Amino acid sequence: PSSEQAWLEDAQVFIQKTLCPAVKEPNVQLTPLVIDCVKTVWLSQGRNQGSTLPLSYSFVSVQDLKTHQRLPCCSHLSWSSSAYQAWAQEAGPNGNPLPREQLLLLGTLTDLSADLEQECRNGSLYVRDNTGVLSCELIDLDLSWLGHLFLFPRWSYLPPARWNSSGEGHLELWDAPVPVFPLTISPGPVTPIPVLYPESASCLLRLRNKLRGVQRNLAGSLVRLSALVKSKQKAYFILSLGRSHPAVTHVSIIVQVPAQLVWHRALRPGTAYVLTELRVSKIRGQRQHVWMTSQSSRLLLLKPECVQELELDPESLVRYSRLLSYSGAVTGVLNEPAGLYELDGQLGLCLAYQQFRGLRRVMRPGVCLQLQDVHLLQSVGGGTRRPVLAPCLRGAVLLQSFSRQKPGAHSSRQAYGASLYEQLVWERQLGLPLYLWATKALEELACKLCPHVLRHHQFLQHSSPGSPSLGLQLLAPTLD
Amino acid sequence: MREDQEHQGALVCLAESCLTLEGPCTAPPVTHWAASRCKATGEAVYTVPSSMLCISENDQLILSSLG
Amino acid sequence: ASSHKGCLQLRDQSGSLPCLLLAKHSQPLSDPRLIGCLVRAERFQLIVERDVRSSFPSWKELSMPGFIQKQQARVYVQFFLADALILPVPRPCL
Amino acid sequence: PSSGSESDLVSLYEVERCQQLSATILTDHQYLERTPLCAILKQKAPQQYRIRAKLRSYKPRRLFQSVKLHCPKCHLLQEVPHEGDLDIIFQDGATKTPDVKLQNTSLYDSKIWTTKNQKGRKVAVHFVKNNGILPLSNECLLLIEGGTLSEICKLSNKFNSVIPVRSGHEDLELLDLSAPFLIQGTIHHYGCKQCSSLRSIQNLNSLVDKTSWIPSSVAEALGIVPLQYVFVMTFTLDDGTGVLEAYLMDSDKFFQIPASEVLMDDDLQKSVDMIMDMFCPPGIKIDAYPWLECFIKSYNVTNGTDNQICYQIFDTTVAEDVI
Ligand SMILES: [Zn+2]
Repeated sequence: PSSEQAWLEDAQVFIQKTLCPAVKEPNVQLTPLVIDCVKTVWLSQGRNQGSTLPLSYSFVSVQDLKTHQRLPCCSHLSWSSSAYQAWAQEAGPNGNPLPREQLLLLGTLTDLSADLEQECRNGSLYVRDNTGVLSCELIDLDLSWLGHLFLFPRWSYLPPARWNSSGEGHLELWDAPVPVFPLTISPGPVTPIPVLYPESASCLLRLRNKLRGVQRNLAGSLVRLSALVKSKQKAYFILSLGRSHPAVTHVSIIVQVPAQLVWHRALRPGTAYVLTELRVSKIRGQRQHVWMTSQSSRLLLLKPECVQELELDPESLVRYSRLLSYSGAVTGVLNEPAGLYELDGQLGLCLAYQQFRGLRRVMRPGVCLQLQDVHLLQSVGGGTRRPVLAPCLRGAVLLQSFSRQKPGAHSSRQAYGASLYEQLVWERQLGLPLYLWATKALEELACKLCPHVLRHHQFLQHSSPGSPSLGLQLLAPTLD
Repeated sequence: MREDQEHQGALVCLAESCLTLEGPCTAPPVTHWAASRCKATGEAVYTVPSSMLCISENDQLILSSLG
Repeated sequence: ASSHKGCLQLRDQSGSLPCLLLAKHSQPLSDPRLIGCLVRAERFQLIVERDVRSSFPSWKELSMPGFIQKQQARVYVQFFLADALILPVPRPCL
Repeated sequence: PSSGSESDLVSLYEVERCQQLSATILTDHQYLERTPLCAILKQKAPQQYRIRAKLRSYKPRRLFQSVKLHCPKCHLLQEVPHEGDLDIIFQDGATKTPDVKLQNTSLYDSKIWTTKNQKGRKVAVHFVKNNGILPLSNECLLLIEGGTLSEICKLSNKFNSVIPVRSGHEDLELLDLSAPFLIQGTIHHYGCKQCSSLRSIQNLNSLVDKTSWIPSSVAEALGIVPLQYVFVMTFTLDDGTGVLEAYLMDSDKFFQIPASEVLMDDDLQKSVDMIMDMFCPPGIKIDAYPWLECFIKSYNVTNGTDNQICYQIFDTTVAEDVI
C-alpha cells in the first residue's frame, strides 16, 4: 500500500493489539478517533506543512518503551527542530536538552499502580496500556482525566538511574491529554452546594461542639497546605481555606482516605475550592481541631452560582528563622542523595526534613518550583556562605515547570547513600546547621577510604542492627 | 507529485542547509583528544609492530589447545 | 606493618605517615591481631626533626639566609591507645 | 644521594596480599591459580597465566595516542589519519565537474550547487533510492562529491549514512580510501588499501536490502575491507616477585568503551583518561596504586631474528564500582 496507507495499516495493527483495551473489542471504530487526533494536532499546526497524516512519527507501547529505551527522550509532538529548540533552550542558556524523537504515545491514565498486594494508592500516578504500566508526573493536572484513555502530545520519558534498584523510569508531560473517546461532556453542580463559610467553619474548628445542622461541607481560597505526609500506614496532608486574605479566619482540613490521596496532586494555592461530606477530628494532642474527609467526601472547584453560603546575636548566636514563601528555579545539585540544591545559585535550598522521596527523581537544573511557608535561615553552621531555605511539614513544595534539561552523568562518588543522610535526620534529629557539616564530613571520609580501601555501598550503607555503618561510627564520638 | 516533491525537497533542504552555499568556511567543534593531538602535532606517535602483537598463529594454536 | 623497615606506618590516599604507638603509659603494644585495622585518633602529637646542614662562617650571618646548604624533615605522630579508637574493617565482601 | 638512597627503598612495592580491593576482574578462567611473575619468567612461552599486579607505568601517557586501526585479514595495525589528511583528500574533489549521465539513474538521483566565494567550488549530491523510490531520511543513503569533511560529517549526522565519491567515467567511485568509505554520524569508517579491491556505486545492487545499509554489507558491496578500531597500549605490571610488560589490543572489552566512537566523543575521552589516572594516579607512590588482577597469555615473536618474547592481556575488564 501507499506510504500513507502503509502507515495507516501499521497504526491499525498497533491500535488493535497494543492499545485496544481488554474491556472492549479491538474495535476499528477506535482507529478513526486516534487518526483524527493525530490529524488534528498535526494539521492544526499549519507549520507542519506535511501530509494529511504525520507519517514521520511512529507508535510506541509502554512495555516497548520500557524494554527498548534507556536514554531520556522527548516527543515534542508535531514540532520542528527549530520550534523544539525554541522550547528546549527556553530553559537555557546552555540547557542540555532532551533529544527530539518522533514517537506517539497512547494509553490509559490512572492512579492505580501495577501492584495488587493492596490498593497501593500512595498518591502515585501511572499510565497503562495492553503491554505495560509506567508511572508519570503531570503539571497542572486535571483529576477528571482519571481512568480515561488518551493520546498524549508534548510528552517526555526519563529513564531509570544506574544507582537505582527499582530500575523504573517515569513520564513527564507538558500539555493536556486528548481523549480517543469522543468529548465526554457531563453536567455540573447546578444547585448551590450548602457549605460553611470560613468564619463559621473556623469558629467550629475552635467550637467543635456546634457541628450540627449546618452541612459538613466547606469552601474558600487555599491559603496553606502541607506536603503529602506519611505515617507508617496512614498517609494524609493538610490544607487551609480562607475567606480572603488577609482574612480573620482560615479553615484547616486534612485529607486522609487512601483512595483520595491522589487529590494532593491537583490543588494549587490561592485558587478557591469546595469540599464535601466532612467531619471535624481531634488528633492526639492537637487541641486546635481540623476538618477531615470521610468515606463519602468529594472535592470540587468553587464557582459563584454553585455555592450556598452557610453561617451560624554576637553575644548569643541563637537566631531566628524567617517564614516566607518563594518561587524560582533550581540551578544545580550539591549532594543529590542528601538533598541540597542551589535555588538560582543565590540562595541555599535544603529539602531534608520532608518525606521528600517523591521529589528526588524529578529534581534537576531547570526545574521551576514554588515554595509555601518555608523557614529561611542565615549564617548557618559549617561556615557555609549562602542563606538556606528549608521546607518543613508545615510547608509544601509545588512544581512550576518540568525541565527541558536532560539528567547528567552517573558517578558512584555522588549518587549513593540517600538512606544514610535520611537516617541521621530522623533517628538522631539533628538541626540543619549541624546537618550541613554532617554532610561535609562524610564527603571528606569517602575521599580517603573509598573506593579503594572500601567501596561506597559498603561505607555509606544505612546502618542496620545486622551491621553498623562506618559512615556512622566514625562521626558518632564527635556528634553525640 | 505533492508527496514525492515534498520528500525530495526535505532531502534537498537538509543537504543545502548543511552545504556552505556562500561565504567562507567555518570551524567545527573539537574534542579533548582531537585538540590535544592537533596541539601535539610534530610528536612521533607511539606504535608497535604487529609481530610483537601475536602474529604467531602457531602459538595461538597451541595456546587454544591448552585447557 | 610495612615490609621494608618494620616501622608501623599509616597509609591512606595520597600517601603515608610513620607512627609510634604505646598501648598505655609505660607499656608497649603487644598483639599482632591489631594489624590491618582503622584507628581514629584525636588526642595525638605531630612531630618534626629538622636536619639542616648549613655552613655559617660567623654568628653575624645567622641574620641572613644565604648560607644554608641542604634541608630535610622527618615527620610522624605518636599517641596512646587509650585515646584513639580501633575499628575493624568488616571483612570486605559484596 | 642522601634522600635518594632512602627513596630507592621507600618506593618499593610491598608484598602480594593487602587489605585493599582489586581494580580489575577477569571475566573467564577464574579457576586458574595465581602464578608469580618470577615463576612465569622462568618458564617457556607460549603459556596462559593468571596474575595480580600494579601498573608501575603505562604507555603512551599522552592518551590521545592509545587507539589504532587494525586490518585483521593481514593482521597489521594502521595509524589513524588526521583531519588535515581528510582535507588533503577532499580538496581535490571541490574542483571536479559533475557528469550528466551520473546524475539521475534507476539507483540514485542528484542535485547540484556551486558554492559562492569559496573559490568557485563545485558540489553535487546524490540520493540512493530503495526499490527505485527515495526512502525516508532514517534509511536514505546519500552520496557526496565536492563536500568538505565537516560538511559531510554534519550531513551524516542527519542522513542515515553517507559515502564520499568522485566522478568515475563509468559510475561513482570512492574518491580515496584515505577518506572514509562510509561516514556514519560520529563514525568515520576506513579500510585497508592493501586488502581492498573496490567496486562502483552500481554494485549496491548486490545488497540483500537497500534500507539497512549495514556498514559491513555496503563495504562488501563496494569491495572494501573495513578496518577495526582498537585500543592499544603496554603496561608495566609490577608484582614485587617481578615486573612484566604486556600488551593490550582490543575493541570495547577491558575499558568497556567503544574504541570506534571514543575519538569523536569527549565524554568517553574524559572517561578513559579518568580510568588511566585512577590505575596510575599522578605523582603519588605506587605504594598507593591499586592492585590489578587480570589474565594474560605468553608467546614468541622473533621479529629480530629470534625470541623477542612478548605478553598480551585477555578477558579482563575494569570492575564496575571503580569506574
Ligand atoms: Zn590489510
